[PDB]
Amino acid sequence: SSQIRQNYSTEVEAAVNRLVNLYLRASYTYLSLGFYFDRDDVALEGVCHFFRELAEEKREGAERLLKMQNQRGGRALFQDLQKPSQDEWGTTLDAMKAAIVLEKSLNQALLDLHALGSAQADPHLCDFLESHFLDEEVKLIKKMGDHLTNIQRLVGSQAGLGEYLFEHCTLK
Amino acid sequence: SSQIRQNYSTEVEAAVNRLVNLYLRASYTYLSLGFYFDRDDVALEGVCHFFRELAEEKREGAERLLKMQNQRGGRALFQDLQKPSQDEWGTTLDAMKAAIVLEKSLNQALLDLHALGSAQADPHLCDFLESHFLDEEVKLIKKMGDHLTNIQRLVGSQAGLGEYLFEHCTLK
Amino acid sequence: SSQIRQNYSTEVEAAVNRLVNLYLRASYTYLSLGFYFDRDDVALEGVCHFFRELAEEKREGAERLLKMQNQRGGRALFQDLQKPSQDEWGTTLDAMKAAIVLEKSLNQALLDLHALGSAQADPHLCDFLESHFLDEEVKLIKKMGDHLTNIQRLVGSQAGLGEYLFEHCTLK
Amino acid sequence: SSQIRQNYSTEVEAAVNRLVNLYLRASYTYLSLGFYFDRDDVALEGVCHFFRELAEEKREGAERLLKMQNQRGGRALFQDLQKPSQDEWGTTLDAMKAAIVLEKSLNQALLDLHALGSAQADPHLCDFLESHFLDEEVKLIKKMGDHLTNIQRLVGSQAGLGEYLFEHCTLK
Amino acid sequence: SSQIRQNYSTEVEAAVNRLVNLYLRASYTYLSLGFYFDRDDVALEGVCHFFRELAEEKREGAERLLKMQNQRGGRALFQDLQKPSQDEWGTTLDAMKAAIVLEKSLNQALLDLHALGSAQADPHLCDFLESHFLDEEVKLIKKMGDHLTNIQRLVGSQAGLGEYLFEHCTLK
Amino acid sequence: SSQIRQNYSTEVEAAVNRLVNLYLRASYTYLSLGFYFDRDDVALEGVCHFFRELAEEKREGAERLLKMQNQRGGRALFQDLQKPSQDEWGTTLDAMKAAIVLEKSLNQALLDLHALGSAQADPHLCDFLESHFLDEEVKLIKKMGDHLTNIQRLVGSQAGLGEYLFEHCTLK
Ligand SMILES: [Au+]
Ligand SMILES: [Au+]
Ligand SMILES: [Au+]
Ligand SMILES: [Au+]
Ligand SMILES: [Au+]
Ligand SMILES: [Au+]
Ligand SMILES: [Au+]
Ligand SMILES: [Au+]
Ligand SMILES: [Au+]
Ligand SMILES: [Au+]
Ligand SMILES: [Au+]
Ligand SMILES: [Au+]
Repeated sequence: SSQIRQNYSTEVEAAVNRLVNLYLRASYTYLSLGFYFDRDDVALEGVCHFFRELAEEKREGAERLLKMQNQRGGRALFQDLQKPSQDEWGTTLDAMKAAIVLEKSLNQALLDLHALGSAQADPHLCDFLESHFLDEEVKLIKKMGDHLTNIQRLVGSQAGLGEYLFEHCTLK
Repeated sequence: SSQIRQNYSTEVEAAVNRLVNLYLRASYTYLSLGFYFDRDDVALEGVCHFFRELAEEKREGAERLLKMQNQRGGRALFQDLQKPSQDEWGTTLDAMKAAIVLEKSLNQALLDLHALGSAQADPHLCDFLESHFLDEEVKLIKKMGDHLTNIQRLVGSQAGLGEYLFEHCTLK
Repeated sequence: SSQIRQNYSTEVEAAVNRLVNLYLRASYTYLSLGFYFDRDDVALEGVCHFFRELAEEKREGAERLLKMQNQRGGRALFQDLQKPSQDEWGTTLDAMKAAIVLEKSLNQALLDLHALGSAQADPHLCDFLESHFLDEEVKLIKKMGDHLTNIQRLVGSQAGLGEYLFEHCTLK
Repeated sequence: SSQIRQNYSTEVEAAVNRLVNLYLRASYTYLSLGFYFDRDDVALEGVCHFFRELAEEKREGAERLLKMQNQRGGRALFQDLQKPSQDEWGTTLDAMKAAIVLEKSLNQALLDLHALGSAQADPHLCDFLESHFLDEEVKLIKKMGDHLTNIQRLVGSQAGLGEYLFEHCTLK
Repeated sequence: SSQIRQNYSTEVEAAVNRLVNLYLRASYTYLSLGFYFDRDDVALEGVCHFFRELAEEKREGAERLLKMQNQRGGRALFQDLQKPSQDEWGTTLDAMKAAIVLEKSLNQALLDLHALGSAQADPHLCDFLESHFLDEEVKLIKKMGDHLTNIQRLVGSQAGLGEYLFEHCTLK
Repeated sequence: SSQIRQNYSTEVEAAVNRLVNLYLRASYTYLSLGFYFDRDDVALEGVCHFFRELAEEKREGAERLLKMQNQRGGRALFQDLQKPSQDEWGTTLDAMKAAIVLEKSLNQALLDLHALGSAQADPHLCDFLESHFLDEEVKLIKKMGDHLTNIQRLVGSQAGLGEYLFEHCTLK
């Protein structure tokens, strides 16, 4: 029986705890992605850094959700964090494809929780997601889509490689 | 068949991966401890901060182990991260008692892995633990022991409270 | 047969060497006091620091006496330094009571050596003690007396605790 | 009959002198590698610089061993420095493969001397190697392994070239 | 029954307390050496300063051992500090010879305690000695050996004096 | 068949490679000289530094010759570096006498290679030696000659010692 809780449904409280788990799982996935690219037999430092930075972003997302949970008088509950879906992550392309799948899953969970807060007439929750998460996900998915296009361009062809280099070295 | 691996036994490689899991589990435990103390019905911000800072230290420990794993040509393998042993953590005293138990478990795992690296004649591993982990654990356990003593002093008695305050307010 | 010695009696020379021993013994006592309060099961850092600072002051006193011994053409002679009277020092109150006893012993030895230098018509020695030691001891004994009063106030009672806090937190 | 020598076996003294020779030989090898890449018909300035910097590192390693030899009261003895194994060093790939072989040889000699100092109960020697040499070798071998992977990627294929460029030009 | 003590044998605890006594005794010896050289009939200020600086180093060594004792949950125990072996210390040469004997005794006690911590599988203790004491002793013994050589050179002969002066006044 | 080589005889190319060997051998000799003077039973730090600085100068000379070899389109070839002529180097005087012998040998090799480049009508080589090596050797041999004179003065006599000191301490 919380002294602060107001207009905060048990349904949202539970879904927030699930979303925390999903974000921490995503962080874990990215930690694994990051260290795979740091292997001596893989050795793509920029790819390693890109994923390790995402591990930190997803951890921060979970912590913001947990802070919000307490701000509303809900109770943080933590579950098993499942290990990432793969032990080795293939090429940059394979990894960036797995990343964009992961981000779309998070984005859909965000959208689901928003629809829940809408249905529960919880405008604080709706604003919280909109202001801290929904655009962050859109921007990130756009960037990953950009990357997948450039990765494919570069691995694909003479014409692709040349277009990339002209953009990178002349239009710089 | 790694191009860099030299004097790095499969036994150590595996134990390093287990130790990563233990550190990440400890980080998770501390995240849970931290957010428990941020609850409105608990509200000890300094205790929250103490534990959240430890969550970050234990995460950093795991990342240093993972970096080292790749430096030696071993292969990082990640497992399920089990949820913390409790959902609610009681008083500051209960929490600090659970923390020192956790730290002793980590310290013993460190000591076990050191004895393994000794037995495997792996001086790089031995030096790595000594230089980055063994003293950090001793210092932290000493600080927690200090804390448990002061917590007990303060909750215990008139005489205890007064000794604490004289130290804190006059000998300042 | 010293080329510099003038108006410096063998009685004073010997008493200076004894006083050096007493100061070094006091330093030793305070080193022991300091480290007792740094124990994890004692853990009063401010008390530890107060005593370790006194260990250094008493060492400096001995060195000033030794410098003076050579300035007058006397010969420094060192004896066994007896271990402190206790291995464990009890409460802050017990320790501060033992400290003020120790300081009074030093102060009386100073006063005795002054009376000796008076009787020997040795105004340099008399001035040396007055200017470097006698007021230092008075100031320190006053501070310790202040402390004993506040320690007793704080451990003693509700009324005592409250008077202390008002002084410390409002009249600040 | 040295006035300083303590706990320093003739076996270690001799092995230190051998290790000095090995380091100076490695320096010589790298000098040769460096100047090969500065030839007008080779002309890879970055490769030249990479090897000349290693020549200087290996020289510094020998000088640190020689300083330590005198610190322990051993006697530096110098032998013929054999010329490098090749007069011409092939491609960047051939050269980086020869470099990592050389580094593994040094690393194994370090490990052998550590095992010797262990067997001789010479903790100063063990600490010296650990603190100045063992991690330096691990880090360097990891970097060379990284390089071999990227060299092979780049010389190998369209897909390899593109992965490298995306890492280098976009994830920059 | 200490709340922090882990992997810290009674044998090491006791030997640490003995080593503290040895360091404090060495400090005492150096205090005596220092003041002997400040006598008007000796008057070698640089020699006085060299020894008084060593008195302070050996005191600091004891305090570091005592801090470590508490960090591990051991209990500092202090004994009688025996007076130095001599009341007068002869020439610079005699004094520097007594100093290097003293340092070798400390170094051997360090090595003995290291072998003990090895036998007790106490890697924290081993690392502590290696990182704070073993190299400090080697460096100091090397410097004293250097000094003994130069002292003997200078007191010995015309040729010795001239070699010293050329080094000091021209190669400066 | 070099694309840059012009007016660069095989005779000069070979002699340059020999001169590189001689310079590196001289560097090696000086490394040995330097560390001999750092022995605790020798302990002339200024003499050690003088020789170690020369080791670095002779290494730099070899590298400048190697750079020049490639600039002209010749091919660097390295041979065995023979160990120095002595393992122990005697007094400062003995060492400075061996140094000036070594320098005269280098100077004569320089002069021989200059006469060769003259005979081959190779003005670039002639200018290179003149501008980077011939005066450096003259200046160094003059300084060593100065030193030998002062060493002999100082070890020799009362009158010699006094002349040196007046120059050093008054005319300063
Ligand atoms: Au809403
Ligand atoms: Au909405
Ligand atoms: Au080891
Ligand atoms: Au070890
Ligand atoms: Au007087
Ligand atoms: Au008086
Ligand atoms: Au060892
Ligand atoms: Au070792
Ligand atoms: Au150990
Ligand atoms: Au050890
Ligand atoms: Au010419
Ligand atoms: Au010419």
